[PDB]
Amino acid sequence: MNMVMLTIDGKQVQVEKGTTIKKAAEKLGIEIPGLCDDNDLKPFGACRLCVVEDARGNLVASCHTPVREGMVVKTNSPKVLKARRVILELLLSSHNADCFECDKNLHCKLQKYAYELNIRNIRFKGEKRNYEIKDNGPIYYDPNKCILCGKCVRICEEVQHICAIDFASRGFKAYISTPFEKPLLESDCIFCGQCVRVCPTGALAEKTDIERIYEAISDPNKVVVVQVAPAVRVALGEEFGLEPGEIVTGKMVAALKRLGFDKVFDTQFAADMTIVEETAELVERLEKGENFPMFTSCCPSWILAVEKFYPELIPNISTARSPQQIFGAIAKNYYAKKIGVARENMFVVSVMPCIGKKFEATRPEFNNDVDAVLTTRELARMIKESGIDFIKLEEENFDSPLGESTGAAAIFGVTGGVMEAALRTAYSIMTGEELEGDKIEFTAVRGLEGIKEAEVDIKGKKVRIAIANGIGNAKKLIEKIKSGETKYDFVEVMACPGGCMSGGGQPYTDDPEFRKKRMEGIYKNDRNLPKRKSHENEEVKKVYEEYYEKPCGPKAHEELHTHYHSRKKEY
Amino acid sequence: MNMVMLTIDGKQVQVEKGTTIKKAAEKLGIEIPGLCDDNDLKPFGACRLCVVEDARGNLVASCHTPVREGMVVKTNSPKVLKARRVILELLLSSHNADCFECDKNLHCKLQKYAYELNIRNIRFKGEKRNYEIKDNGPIYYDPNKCILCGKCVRICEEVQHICAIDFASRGFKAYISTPFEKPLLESDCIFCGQCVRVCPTGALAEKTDIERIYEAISDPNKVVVVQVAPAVRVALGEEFGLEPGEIVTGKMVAALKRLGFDKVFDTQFAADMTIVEETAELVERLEKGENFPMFTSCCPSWILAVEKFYPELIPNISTARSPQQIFGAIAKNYYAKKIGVARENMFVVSVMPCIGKKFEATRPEFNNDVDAVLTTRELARMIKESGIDFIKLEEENFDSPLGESTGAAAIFGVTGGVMEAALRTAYSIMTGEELEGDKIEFTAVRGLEGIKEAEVDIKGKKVRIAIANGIGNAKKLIEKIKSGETKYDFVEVMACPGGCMSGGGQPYTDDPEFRKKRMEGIYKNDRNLPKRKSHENEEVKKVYEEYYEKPCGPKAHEELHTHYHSRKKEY
Ligand code: HC1
Ligand code: HC1
Ligand code: SF4
Ligand code: SF4
Ligand code: SF4
Ligand code: SF4
Ligand code: SF4
Ligand code: SF4
Ligand code: SF4
Ligand code: SF4
Ligand code: FES
Ligand code: FES
Repeated sequence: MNMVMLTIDGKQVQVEKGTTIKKAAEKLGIEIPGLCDDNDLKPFGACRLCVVEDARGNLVASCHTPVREGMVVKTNSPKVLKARRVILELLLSSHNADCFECDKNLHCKLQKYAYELNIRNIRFKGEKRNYEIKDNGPIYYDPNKCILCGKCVRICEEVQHICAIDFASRGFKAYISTPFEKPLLESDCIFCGQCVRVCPTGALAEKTDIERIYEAISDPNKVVVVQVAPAVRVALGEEFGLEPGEIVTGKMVAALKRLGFDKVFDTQFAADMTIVEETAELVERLEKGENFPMFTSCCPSWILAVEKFYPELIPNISTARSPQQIFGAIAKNYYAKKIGVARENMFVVSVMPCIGKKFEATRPEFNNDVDAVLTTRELARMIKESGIDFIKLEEENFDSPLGESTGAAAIFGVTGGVMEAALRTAYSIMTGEELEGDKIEFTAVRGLEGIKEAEVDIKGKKVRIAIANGIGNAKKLIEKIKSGETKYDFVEVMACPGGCMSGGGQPYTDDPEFRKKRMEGIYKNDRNLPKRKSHENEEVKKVYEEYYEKPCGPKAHEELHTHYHSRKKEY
Repeated sequence: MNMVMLTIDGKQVQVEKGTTIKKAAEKLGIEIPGLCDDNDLKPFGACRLCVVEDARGNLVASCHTPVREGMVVKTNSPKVLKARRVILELLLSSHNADCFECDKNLHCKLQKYAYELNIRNIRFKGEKRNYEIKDNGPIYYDPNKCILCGKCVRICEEVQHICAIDFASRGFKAYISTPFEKPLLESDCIFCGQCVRVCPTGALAEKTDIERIYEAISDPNKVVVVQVAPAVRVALGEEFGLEPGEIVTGKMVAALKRLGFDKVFDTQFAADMTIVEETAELVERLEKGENFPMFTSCCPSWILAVEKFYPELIPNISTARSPQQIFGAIAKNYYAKKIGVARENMFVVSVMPCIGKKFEATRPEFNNDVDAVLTTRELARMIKESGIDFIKLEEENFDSPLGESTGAAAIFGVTGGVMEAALRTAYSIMTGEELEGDKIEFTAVRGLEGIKEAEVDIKGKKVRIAIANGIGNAKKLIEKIKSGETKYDFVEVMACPGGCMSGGGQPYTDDPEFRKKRMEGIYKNDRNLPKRKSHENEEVKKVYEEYYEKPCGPKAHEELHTHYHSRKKEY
C-alpha cells in the first residue's frame, strides 16, 4: 500500500500504485464514458471513447493507463468532447436503426451515450452494414447492430474457458462468428448465456415465446399453470425502480394472478422433492461405495459440458431430473388426474432466470413436459404491457396443494445452497436426530470463492466435499481429481460464476456490487421461513404416500430419472 | 354526491356519477395507455389507443365514456392487446426514425409505448411522411415526427385563447400549420411555450445554443459569467431522479463551477433592483394619480400580447426592464469597469425556464446585453455530458459581489410573488415602519385561482390590486377593466398558468400534482432565508451609492428603462 500524487481537474487525489486513471478519477465523482471495458475483463482499448488530455497535450486512453507521480489530467476540455462526438458520429453513421423494433430499447448503452453526448445531426452518410440473420436456437444474433467491442469473445475465452466464438474477416467487414457460420448447437457452445449478459447493444438477444402463451390463454379448452424460480423473487423488483435483493414474492404472485394464469405454484416444492431423491441416492451410493465422486445434475449447461468435453464422467452423474422437469411431470401426471383434466389440455409455463432451460425444455427425452419457458425480463415486459402497477400491489399467497415450501429450498439461487440443503437432509438421514440452533448453517461452504472445500464430520464419519462455481473452476477441479491428488464423495458444479443469481435471464444492472446484494437478499429470505429442512415438508409426504410410495421406486425411477448420452462429434 | 357501482376486471368499484372509465379504473392501480389526452384538456378521441371491451363484445374508448350502473369492463383481453399492437404498428409504419438524432430521445412517449406493448417487426412497409423543416425562431418544428394528436392546437385554443395554429389539409397529408406557412414571428404567436410543453413526440422542440457557449469558453481572451433563475433550483433535481420541489441550489452552483464558468451569480439581485425601481415608480404614479392602472413588464410574452392585440395599454405599462436584462446591463456596464475588462471581451449566459426569454434576448433595443440563453433541460444535458454526478456533490455558495440575495426575490417563480414583494417594499416606503411577525405574508394573494383580487389597507389608504395568471384570465380582466365596472391601481399578468414554474423550459413530468409540489418548495425556500425584504439588501445600496446615486435617476433612466412599440400589422 504505497500512495501516489496526481492532479485531476485541479483536485489532489490519493491512490495506490497501479490504479488506472479511470479508477482514480472515480473517487472524485467523475464518470468517464466507455463501451469496451467491464468489471470482469481486462482493458481492451477498442472504443477509444475514454480519452483524456494530459499536460503535454495528447489524447490518452484512461482505461489502461497506469498512474504516475506529478501527473496533470484534464477530462472535460473541448478537444476531448469534440473527439468523442466525432467517434460516436462515426459509429452511428453505419448503424441499422430500428430502435422501434429493438429488444434492447430503453436499455441500450449506445442510445444513452448518443443522448448524453449531444448528437443531433450526422454528417457522414453512406455505406452501412448489411448481413443475414439466422436462428441460433435460444440466442438471437443480429450482426447489423454490432459495434465490435469484443466483450462476448473476451468473456467466453478469459472467464468461461470454452472459446466457442472469435473474430472473423478484417477491416470494415469484420464480424463475430463460429467456424464456418455453423449453428451454435453443434459448435462448442454450452448455452450458459454470459455473452448475452454483457453485450452493450441489441446484437445479442433472446428468443421470445410470449405469443404462444397468449394464444394458449385465449384458448377456452386449456388450463394454464405457472411455476416461479427461487431467484426471480429477488431481482424482479429491480425492473420497477427498487434496489437489488428486495423481496417481491407477494407482489409478483398478485401480478401473475392478474395476468390471467389460472394456478400459480413455485418450484421449491420440486426442489425439496429433488433434495429427497438426491439424498437417498447419495446415501445408497455411500453404502455401496462405487462410482465416486458423484456430481449434481441441476445445471443444464454443466450437463452439456459433460456430454461434449468430458464424456467419461457420465456414469458418475446423478440421474435425478432438474426441479423444472420434475414439477412438469408432477403437474401433468398427478395433478391433472386429481383435478380431472386430460393430459393434452394442460399448459405449463415456467419463469426462469436461465438460458439453458430454454434449450433443456425441448429435449426429446422429456416427452414435452414443459410447453414454454420465460425469463425475468420477459415477465417484467408482460407486467408493464398489461398495465399493472407494481409498487402499490397487495400481497397474496401461492395456490394449493403444490405451493407450500420450506427454507432449505429457498437457497438454490446462490452457490453452495444445494450442498447445504443436501447436508442438512443427509445428517438427519444418517444419524436420526435433527440439527438445532446455529448448527443448521454450514458457514464453511458460503462465499464467492473459486473452489470451496470442506470436511463435515457426521458422528465420526468424515466426507470429502467440494463446490466449484464456474466452468473454468470446474475444469480445474476435474484436472485435480483425475490426476489422483485426492478423492471426494460429492461435488457441485454451476456454470455461472456466483450461482443462478448471475444468470443470463436476469435484469441488467450497473452497480458493481449486485452479487453481494442478491446473496444477502437470498440469505435473508431463507432466514425468515418457519421450516428449514426438506423432510419437514408436508405435501411431499402426501405425494409419496399416494402415488410413488417410496423414493427411488419403480414408478419414481420411471418418471423422476433420466439418462445421458455422449455428444462428442469426433472429427 | 351520488355513487355508481360497476365491475372492472372482476373488482367492484364505487365512483361518482360522470367519471369516465379511465378515471374509475385508475383507483384500482390500472394504467390504460393513451396519447391524445391530457389533464388540462377535454377528451378528443384521436389515438384510439385506450379501447376496452365491454360485456357486449365491442371496443369502446375509455377516455370519453361515462360510467353506468351494472357495467362489465375487460381491460387486458387478447383482442384489445392485438388492436393496440396493430394501431401502433400503423403509426410506426410512417415515422422518420432518427432516434439517435432526436432531441426527445429517452423522453418520448411513442418510444416508451413501442417498447412496452412489445413491437419487434413491422409488417407494413411503404410510403412515409416527407416534409421540409423551416426555422420558426426559438421553436423547432419537424412535421415528419407528428402523430396528429391535436394537443398543441387544443392547448392554444381552449386554454390560452390565442388560436395561432390549426389543422391544414386532410387525410394522410394532414399537418399543423400557420396561415400560409408563415413564420411564427409575424403570426399571432406570443412565444409562451405551452405547446412545446405538452407535445408527446419530438416534433416540437426548442433551439439550442450550446455550441456557441462551448466555442466562447475555449476562447482564451474572454470571461464568461452565468446567472440562474429563481425557479431553476426547485425543478433541476427532477432530471436526476429526485422529487419535485427539492432544493438543489448548492449542488447546481458546484456543478456550474465544475462546468468551466468563471463566475456564477444569481438573478435575485436584479430582482431586488427591479423591485426597488418598480416600487418607486408606483409610489410616484400614485402621488401623481395618472395613467391607471399600472401593469408589470417582467413577462416577455405579456409584452408581446400587449404589442400585438392591445396596443392602447402601452402608456400604462411599467418601463422597468426585466431582471435578466437589468443583470446583463449591470454586468457589462459596472462589473467590467471594476474588474478591468473591455465590454467586447465579456460573455453573459443565462439559465431560464422560459421560451420567451430566447426571443427577448435578441431584441434590437437591448444592444445585445445577453449573449446566450439556456434552459433547465439544456443545463441538465450539459451536466450529464460532462460526467458530474449530481447526488454526491458538495454544497457551495455564489460568487461576489453580486451573489447575495434576500427572501423577497425568491418567490418570483410562482404566481403572486411579485405583488407580495412589491407590497412588502411599498408598505415600508409609504409608512416608514417595518412589518414584523406573520404580517409579512399576504395570504389573500396566494393560491392557484384564475383571477385573484385583494384589498390591502396601508395606514388608512386602500389600494386595489389584481393578479391574473394566464392569457385567458388576462383578457377577461382587460374586458372587465375597459368597461368601467371597477378601477384598480396595480395589476400583475403572467402568460403561463401557475407562474414561471410551469414554463416551457422546465423538465417533463408525469405526476398530476407538480404545481402544488413546486409551489410548496418555492415557499419553503423563501421561508428559510435571513432577510425577507428588498430594501434590506446590502449590495443594492452600494450600487446606488457608487454608480446611479438615486432610483429613477438620469443614468438609471438611461440604462434601466425601455420603451415599447406597436406590432399590430394591419391587414
Ligand atoms: O432446475 C432447476 Fe434450479 O441448483 C437449478 O439449478 S435453482 Fe431454479 O433459483 C429454476 O427454475 C434457477 O435459476 S429451480 C434452476 O435453474
Ligand atoms: O426576467 C425575469 Fe423573471 O416575475 C420573470 O418573470 S422570475 Fe425568472 O423564476 C428568470 O430568469 C423566471 O422564470 S427572473 C423570469 O422569467
Ligand atoms: S453462451 Fe456461453 S459458451 Fe456459448 S458463446 Fe456465450 S459465453 Fe460462450
Ligand atoms: S456481439 Fe455484443 S458483446 Fe460481442 S462484440 Fe458484438 S457488441 Fe460486443
Ligand atoms: S442496439 Fe441500441 S442504438 Fe442500435 S437499434 Fe438497438 S437500441 Fe437502438
Ligand atoms: S448456474 Fe443456474 S443460471 Fe447458470 S446455467 Fe446453470 S442453471 Fe442456468
Ligand atoms: S407558443 Fe403559445 S401562442 Fe404560440 S403556438 Fe404555442 S401555445 Fe400558441
Ligand atoms: S405538433 Fe405535437 S402536440 Fe401538435 S399535433 Fe403534432 S404531436 Fe400533437
Ligand atoms: S419522436 Fe420519439 S419515436 Fe420519433 S424519432 Fe423522436 S424519440 Fe424516436
Ligand atoms: S410566466 Fe414566466 S415562464 Fe411563462 S412566459 Fe412569462 S416569463 Fe416565461
Ligand atoms: S473503455 Fe477505454 S478504450 Fe474502451
Ligand atoms: S386517450 Fe382515449 S382516444 Fe386517445
